[PDB]
Amino acid sequence: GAMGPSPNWDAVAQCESGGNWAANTGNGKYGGLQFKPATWAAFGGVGNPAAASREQQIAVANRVLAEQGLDAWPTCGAASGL
Repeated sequence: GAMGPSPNWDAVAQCESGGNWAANTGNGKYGGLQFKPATWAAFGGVGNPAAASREQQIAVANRVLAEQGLDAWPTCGAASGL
């Protein structure tokens, strides 16, 4: 660190998906967050993060951090920004 870099929800999508918010890789993962479908089942399991825009997803994802834990995501986590 030097000064303090601003939190980046978009960059964290390129940390968990490393490509697309839709995650068109078929890894059973949605909202560019490598977040297990069995976990998303808490919010219905529905393709909500597949249809929800980047920022719309980050909103549901922000609450889903409390649902499963911040620890569910690796070193990458826009909740802290890094």
